[PDB]
Amino acid sequence: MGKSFALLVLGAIILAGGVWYTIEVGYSVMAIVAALIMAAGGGIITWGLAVAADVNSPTSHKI
Amino acid sequence: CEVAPPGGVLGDFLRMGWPDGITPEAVAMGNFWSWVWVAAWIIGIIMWGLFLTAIFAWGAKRAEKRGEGEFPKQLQYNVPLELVLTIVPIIIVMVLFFFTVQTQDKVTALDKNPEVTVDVTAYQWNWKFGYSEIDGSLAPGGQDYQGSDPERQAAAEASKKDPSGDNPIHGNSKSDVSYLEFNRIETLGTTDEIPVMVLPVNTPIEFNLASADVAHSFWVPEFLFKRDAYAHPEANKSQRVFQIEEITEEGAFVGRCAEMCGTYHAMMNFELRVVDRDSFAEYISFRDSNPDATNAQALEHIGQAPYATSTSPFVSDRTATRDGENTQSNA
Amino acid sequence: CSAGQITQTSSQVAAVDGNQAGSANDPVLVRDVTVHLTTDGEAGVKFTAINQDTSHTSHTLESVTVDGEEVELDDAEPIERNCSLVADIQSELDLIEEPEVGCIQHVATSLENPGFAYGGVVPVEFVFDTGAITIDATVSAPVLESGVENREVG
Amino acid sequence: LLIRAELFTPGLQFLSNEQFNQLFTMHGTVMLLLYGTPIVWGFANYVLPLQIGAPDVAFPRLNAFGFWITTVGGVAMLTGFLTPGGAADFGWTMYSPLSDAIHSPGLGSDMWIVGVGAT
Amino acid sequence: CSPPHQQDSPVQRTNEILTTSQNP
Amino acid sequence: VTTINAIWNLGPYNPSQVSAGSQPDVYMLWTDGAARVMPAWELYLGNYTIPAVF
Amino acid sequence: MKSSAKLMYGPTVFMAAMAVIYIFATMHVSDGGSVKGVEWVGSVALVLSAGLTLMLGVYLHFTEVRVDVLPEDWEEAEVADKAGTLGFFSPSSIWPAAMSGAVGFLAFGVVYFHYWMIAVGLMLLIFTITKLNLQYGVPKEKH
Amino acid sequence: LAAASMETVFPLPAEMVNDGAEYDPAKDVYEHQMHSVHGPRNAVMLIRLRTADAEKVIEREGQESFHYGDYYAYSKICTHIGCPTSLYEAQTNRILCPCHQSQFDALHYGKPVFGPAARALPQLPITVDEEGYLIAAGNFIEPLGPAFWERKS
Amino acid sequence: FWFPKMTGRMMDERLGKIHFWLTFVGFHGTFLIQHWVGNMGMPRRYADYLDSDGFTIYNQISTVFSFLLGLSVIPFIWNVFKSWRYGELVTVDDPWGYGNSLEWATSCPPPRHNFASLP
Amino acid sequence: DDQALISEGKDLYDVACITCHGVNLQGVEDRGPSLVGVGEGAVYFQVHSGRMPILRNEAQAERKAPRYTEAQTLAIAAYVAANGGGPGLVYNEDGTLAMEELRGENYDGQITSADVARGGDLFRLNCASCHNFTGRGGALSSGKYAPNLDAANEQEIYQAMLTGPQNMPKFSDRQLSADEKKDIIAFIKSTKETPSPGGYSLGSLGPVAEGLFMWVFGILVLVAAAMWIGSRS
Ligand code: HAS
Ligand code: HEC
Ligand code: HEC
Ligand SMILES: *C(=O)CCCCCCCCCCCCCCC
Ligand code: FES
Ligand SMILES: [Ca+2]
Ligand SMILES: [Mn+2]
Repeated sequence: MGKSFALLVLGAIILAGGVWYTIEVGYSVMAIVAALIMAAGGGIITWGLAVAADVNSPTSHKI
Repeated sequence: CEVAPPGGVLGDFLRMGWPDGITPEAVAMGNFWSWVWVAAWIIGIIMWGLFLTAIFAWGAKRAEKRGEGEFPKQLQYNVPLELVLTIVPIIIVMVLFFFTVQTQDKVTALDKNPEVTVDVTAYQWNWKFGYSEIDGSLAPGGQDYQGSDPERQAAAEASKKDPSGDNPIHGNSKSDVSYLEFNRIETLGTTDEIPVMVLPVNTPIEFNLASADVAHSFWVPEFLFKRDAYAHPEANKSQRVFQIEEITEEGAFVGRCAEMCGTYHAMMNFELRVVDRDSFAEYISFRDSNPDATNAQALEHIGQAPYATSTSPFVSDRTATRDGENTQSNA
Repeated sequence: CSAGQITQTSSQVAAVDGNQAGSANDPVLVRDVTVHLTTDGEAGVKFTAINQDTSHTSHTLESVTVDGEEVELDDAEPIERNCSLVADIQSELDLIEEPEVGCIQHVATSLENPGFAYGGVVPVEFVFDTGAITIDATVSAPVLESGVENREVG
Repeated sequence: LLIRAELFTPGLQFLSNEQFNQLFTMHGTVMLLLYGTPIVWGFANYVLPLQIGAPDVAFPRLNAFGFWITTVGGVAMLTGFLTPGGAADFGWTMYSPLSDAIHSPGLGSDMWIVGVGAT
Repeated sequence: CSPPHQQDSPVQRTNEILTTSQNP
Repeated sequence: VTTINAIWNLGPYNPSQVSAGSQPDVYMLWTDGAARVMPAWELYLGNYTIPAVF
Repeated sequence: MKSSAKLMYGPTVFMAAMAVIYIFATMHVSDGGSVKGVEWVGSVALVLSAGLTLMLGVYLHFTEVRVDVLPEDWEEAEVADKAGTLGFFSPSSIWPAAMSGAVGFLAFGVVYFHYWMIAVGLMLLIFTITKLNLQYGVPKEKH
Repeated sequence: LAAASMETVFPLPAEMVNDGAEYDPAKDVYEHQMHSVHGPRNAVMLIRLRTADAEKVIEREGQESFHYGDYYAYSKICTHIGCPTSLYEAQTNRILCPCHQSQFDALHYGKPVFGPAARALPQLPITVDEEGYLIAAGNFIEPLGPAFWERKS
Repeated sequence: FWFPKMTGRMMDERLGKIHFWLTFVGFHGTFLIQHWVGNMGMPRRYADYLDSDGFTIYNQISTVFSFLLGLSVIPFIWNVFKSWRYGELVTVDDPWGYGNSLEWATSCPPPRHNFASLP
Repeated sequence: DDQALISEGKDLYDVACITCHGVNLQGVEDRGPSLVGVGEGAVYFQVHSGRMPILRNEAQAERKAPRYTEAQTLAIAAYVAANGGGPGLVYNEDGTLAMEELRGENYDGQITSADVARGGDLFRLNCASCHNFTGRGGALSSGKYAPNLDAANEQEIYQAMLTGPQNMPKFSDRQLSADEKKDIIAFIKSTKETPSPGGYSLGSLGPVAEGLFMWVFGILVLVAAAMWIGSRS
């Protein structure tokens, strides 16, 4: 797995952080900024899962 | 549909966000909706399950680790099964169409014996309500009440032709407004005030729609129904009246414009407030006696809040709403 | 870029000689306030008071004063909600009607000119039985009959 | 994504009503008529003669013309955003009388028409 | 790179008042 | 078959008047365009000044 | 090209049927959600659509009846049956892009409704289509 | 003048008037008045502002008493290369030059906000006289027109 | 599927799976909850709404996953660009192995006139 | 009459104008201004030329096809004029709304050239800065522009001068007297309706038009001639 779990850890810290910020801002323009942070968090979550989903059954060899 | 849904949390899931519906025909449509979702979830579950079976059983590594070889069984045709799987959908959609026709014919009928007729006018970008007919049993005085303002209706009727002769549309003037309705008791929405249409409970009602310029749409989500309001509805062959057998329960209900009409399309809201039968008789008597009085004062007079509650007017300032507070309050 | 939250059209104000006071939130507005001083001698105050209080309190225009000079304005009954009290000098109210529809009320008015200057600005106080408004207002001549008045050598 | 950003919270945070209308109109038009139909014809152009066993298509210069007229339709349609008033803002359906000149007078409303025509 | 004699007035406009003399 | 300089429509010269699209002839438009695109970069050197149009 | 010509009669019969059905239905049937009367747009549209499929089906059939048995319309054709010339194909041309540019100038003139733009765009368009259609025939220079 | 209007005015000395109560049909003031109209630095634009816009004005240092109520007077010659700035936008209160699109704020003592101009439009001090006509209370406080090497600032 | 035939090069399978999962998660997170907010009474083409409507939370979830769905195209663009010029080279007429149609009977990429010989 | 006219005007106002100008014509903050004191001339210019109703806020509302008949326009103008007067319409001696009679102060059947000669100088001083010599139009700041003076009738020219529409300055009848306005009308209609003696006007824009004409198509046809006479090898 490797970087899979690493991504999943990092992304959670980003996602939760955005969830903390979207409650503070809260309807201003910066709410959008908070959402973007949250999206990037979710992106890195899915990125980690995708890496796992590839190394579960790789369709390519490093040859 | 006559049959009620399963109810409980299962019914709440099945109706998938629909309001309960404040009319009998709204109940019929909601029933039909929940049952067609029972059907739809069956289809979706079994076919997503097939797409999962493809992932977890029909793989090539699973087939090779148990010695199936290089290729599968090269089957391509099964005339009976590919007939049956086509004929079953047909007999499914025929039953769906039967129930569809039943519900549509109940909702769309125009023989519900209306007791209150409201003339609705849409324009860019608000609503105008007026009582065309109020049959005697709740009317002011007891005599069957007609609402037309003859002088103003006659001015609109005379605007049907240009005296200067610019009459291009089949002999009529381009700015003809003789299709619009003008009544004595009217409520006119503004940027500062939501128009609140007062109606009675347990009474058959007729709505008569039209627009002053551009197409609009009269969507009350609690009726589970909407219709487009057009300019010159008869030239478009658009049936401009619809009827409900009753509103079952009283309260305040939001209504929105559901057809794109331009800049302030999202700000064209109205309220449909529903009150007791005798309370409605009092409201219409008050308004008919002292026609200078406003809508809020009559609402106060029958013991209701002066202004809309299910919705509010928007702050017209183009920047003040930037930090969330886009609603302006009333006394 | 011009259809933004700041646009040129949405900013524009009434191309009229008078000033205005009152917002979307204020209960009673004044529109087109201006001290009209004729070139012959007559003077007065032009304005339109508009009641839009949602508590349905009527406002009676009690008094009007211009640089401390009292205004004579003929009797007006109170302004109920969505009613309007129009006011000008009588010579100019004779050029328009008073509608039977809606709720509009014409009242003539006049000032004793202390010697205001054309072009300048003076503070005008409206006092209603509920409250008060203060507004700067320019001294100006009334409009002419359109298309009749040529200028001459003199 | 601009549309989704402005729908994030109740008030109008950076867009106006006009600009939001322009945005959904042009999102719909671009995605249906400048992405969808041309990618259909692009995949067809590439693989179809390989699938049926032909060397060329029947009318090669008409094929070239189709590509270039689609690009010009795209450029025309999007040129409305360069006006001060902006693009068309009556939805990708262009319902009438909202599409009449009496009710949508900007030049973008013309540009949209000729755009879809070229495509 | 700015003109050295083109400042904003420090004193604000005081909303002054005008008049003209007259025979009466 | 085509007008080029309806001087009668322009009227005599007056230092106080001007028109909207008052451009020079095409072979000079580049100079006018230069004058338009140059920013307001002006030098103020004590009692002297180098205008932006330098 | 038998199957291609013949499968155009499925939609022809269907669209003609739907045309007559729609016509009679919209003029005679009444429901509370529409006004009775023949609906002319759908009428003309469906009958002209059946006209389009009729047009293709009939022309392709009238051609099919006098084309020989081609190898591509034969179930056991050898690859060497189409050996020979296949036909002429344009290898290159600048004039398609030229035509798109002419149509662009025309369309922007129509947008702004500048008369000179419409005139110039129509001139450009006739020119570029003409030059497209004269590409492989321009004389050799005689000097 | 109405409450958002612009007039082009020229310097009319008292010895060239010949109008009003003192008009004589034999006084021939034409050629001198034309001489006034045809001076290069003579044209001024007299602007009457709305009241609510007039009370947003930011004056220049030393020129706070140049106006007269809602009446402001600005040199009509552009401070770029000398065209007349004859395009008063009545709603934006920008004075626009048609030659190279310089824009001056009239609620900001004529300060440029666009284009190649760098200097503010000169302002003329104005007032009214005993008879009720508008006069120039003084001369401009700066050189006017385009800049030259010898002009300070 | 047809990038090898078009170019003579394969794409990176891992980057493709990242693209797929990003698109899938973002898409269902964007548009599934919109069924509910539409049934609940939100009309289309609404620039602004009131916080009393009850629409806010659904719009917030939808926009968060919309930006995720927008990020999904970043691995796709990178995969196309990188593989176009540095991708694994195709040495076989049919790099997936079991190509049915005729386009896999010719090389990767095909010659100018498609076929060097026909089966 | 006038009360029936005011009733018709109020009813039309209530379904077309009330969202941006309010029920008491007071204005709505960022949607439209107050109409108190604009007069019949403002309503005539705006409605009859087609400028009202605005249907999206931009840099400038544009002239478009009218939404109301002239009779309906005058009904609405009556109703608006009851809310505080303002400048009015120019009627002729019989009582009809004035039109071709405004074509110069000394009009009598045809335009007189002295009126055109004075109105030319008046237009070139007060108007041409924005509308170009002979009124072809001009560009203002930030997407705004001065229209083309072709579409306007004489009444609309007069009411434009009186009312100062959008970014246009006001010209009261004390600033430009009635005769000076009528001479400006005479000049507009003389130049708008006299073909150029020297052939096609090329839009009367000025040198950019003749530039484009020559420096594209003029040199193109002589290049074509050169290619006809010379060799491509
Ligand atoms: C084939 C046809 C279509 C496709 C595909 C499509 C895709 C989307 N649509 Fe849509 N659309 C809507 C939302 C979306 C979203 C979110 C996507 C998504 O696919 C969009 C994402 C796709 C992208 C391709 C984005 C690329 C991203 C870029 C370029 C930026 C990436 C960089 C980032 C994020 C910064 C990096 C940050 C880091 C931290 C690294 C919505 C509402 O949310 C409405 C209704 C609006 C209303 O008010 O009614 C709508 C309306 C329509 C209409 C009707 C138009 C009308 O009513 O006038 C049509 C026909 C249509 C078609 C199509 N649409 N759409
Ligand atoms: C909001 C969409 C509007 C509607 C509906 C109507 N008008 Fe309007 N009007 C609006 C704006 C933003 C402006 C400012 C100037 C501009 O062109 O943008 C105006 C202006 C007027 C005027 C001129 C006022 C003046 O200062 O002289 C008039 C006379 C006017 N509007 C009248 C009017 C009428 C009668 C309408 C119903 C037919 C109407 N307007 C609709 C915005 C809006
Ligand atoms: C620039 C500051 C202008 C000056 C000086 C004059 N006008 Fe104008 N005019 C200008 C604008 C920005 C507009 C558009 C106003 C709108 O609301 O659309 C106008 C409009 C006119 C019109 C109307 C034309 C029409 O389309 O019906 C006319 C007839 C007109 N202007 C005439 C005119 C005259 C005669 C002027 C000199 C006295 C004049 N304008 C000055 C901008 C400017
Ligand atoms: C001013 O407000 C005009 C309308 C602004 C709309 C803002 C949204 C722009 C979205 C991108 C447009 C791309 C256009 C491409 C042009 C070739
Ligand atoms: S002369 Fe005024 S900006 Fe150039
Ligand atoms: Ca928002
Ligand atoms: Mn619809």
